[PDB]
Amino acid sequence: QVYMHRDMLPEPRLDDIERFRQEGFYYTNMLEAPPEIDRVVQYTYEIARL
Amino acid sequence: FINKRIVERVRVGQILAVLNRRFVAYKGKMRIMDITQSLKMGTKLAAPTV
Repeated sequence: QVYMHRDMLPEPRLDDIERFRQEGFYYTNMLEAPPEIDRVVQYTYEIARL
Repeated sequence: FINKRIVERVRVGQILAVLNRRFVAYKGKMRIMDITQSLKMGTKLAAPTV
């Protein structure tokens, strides 16, 4: 289950520096749930060559 | 007796009266290459054929 999708890194704002420091902000490429099957396109070798 | 016009007495008004052949020529930028040596067993083409 490896997918390719265009996503952008978050750019959080610094409302209060101490309050932002208090929470452990972090970013992942792990997917909580796989995408919907009606929004994915399957490629094999044959269609790529075609 | 020949029945072919090998030598003809013509007046000088019709020196260029033999221009009745259509010729074509590729331009200087084009290249002419032979591909008969590319028929080898290892070659596989992307789009399959019947």
